[PDB]
Amino acid sequence: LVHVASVEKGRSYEDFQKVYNAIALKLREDDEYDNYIGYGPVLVRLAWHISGTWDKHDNTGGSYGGTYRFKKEFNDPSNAGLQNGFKFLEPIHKEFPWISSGDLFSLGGVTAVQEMQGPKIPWRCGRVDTPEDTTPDNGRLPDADKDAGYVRTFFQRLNMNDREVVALMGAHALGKTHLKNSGYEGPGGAANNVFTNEFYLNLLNEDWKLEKNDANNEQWDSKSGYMMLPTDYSLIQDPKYLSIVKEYANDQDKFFKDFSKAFEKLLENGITFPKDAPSPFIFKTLEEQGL
Ligand code: HEM
Ligand SMILES: CN1C=C(N)C=CC1
Repeated sequence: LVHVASVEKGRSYEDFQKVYNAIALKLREDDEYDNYIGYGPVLVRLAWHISGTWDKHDNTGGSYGGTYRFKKEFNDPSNAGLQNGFKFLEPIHKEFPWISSGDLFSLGGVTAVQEMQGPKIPWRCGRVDTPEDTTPDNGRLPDADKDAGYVRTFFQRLNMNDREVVALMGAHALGKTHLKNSGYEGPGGAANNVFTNEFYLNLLNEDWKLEKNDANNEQWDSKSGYMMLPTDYSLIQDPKYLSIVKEYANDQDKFFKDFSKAFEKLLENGITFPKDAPSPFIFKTLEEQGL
């Protein structure tokens, strides 16, 4: 199965910058969502979950086909709460009907990271909607109750190595867990709608206590009112992961650079870009455009 990127007919960088700008203006407007967090975090999670169904062994899933629009994937228990991000993007798709679903969902995540003062994430267009029968079955996204070995095995299905895993997990500074979505509750830190290396700092510097939550699941809780999933905490239990967590806690710039590469890789897994496709786009923030 090969998925060749095909540029939306006649569209260039400026067209996609307009879609980025619409997303970013709506992010700015809808600032009350989820007790004033805004939609940035859920859009990052959306872009990851539409990408994270990929299987390197047969090229099923991944961001290319935009299959999250189909009920089987939209209703995956692993995706509970992402309907909020889908609803946010609907008026954007209405304004730009020519964009593919996979391009829109992935661009949502890129826009969110940059508008939250994160690193620039290069982004490529050309994902093409595929039919309902190409929707991956549920069960391809990761469980949170597991250990470092599980995390490493899981991410190898996505061709991600240790550094890429640790860098991607830093997105868990953003937003929060919600008991009714996932059976976990709480934020990972204080700055949860600005992109920083706080996840790593908190892992290393907080006084964590293993507790059961109100859904009877184990999570690690700090006196500051932060939480970590067992899979997050595993990054300081595994010696290889711990070394990288320390690196990113010490150097936010290095974290930014590694996250940008890993996040682009995640969103492009499964896609063959023809050698004459456009170079990756780097979108200007609203601030950079005076908008
Ligand atoms: C071992 C891998 C991972 C596991 C087990 C995991 C698990 C979870 C869980 C259980 C939630 C809470 C969902 C809810 O209650 O609303 C969550 C939220 C989140 N996840 Fe992850 N995650 C993983 C990796 C990632 C990656 C790779 C990214 C993106 C780079 C990411 C980005 C986020 C974001 C931004 C949120 C907050 C969403 C919001 O505030 O609505 N996660 N994750
Ligand atoms: C520590 N974590 C924080 C989030 N916001 C989501 C998942 C885990």
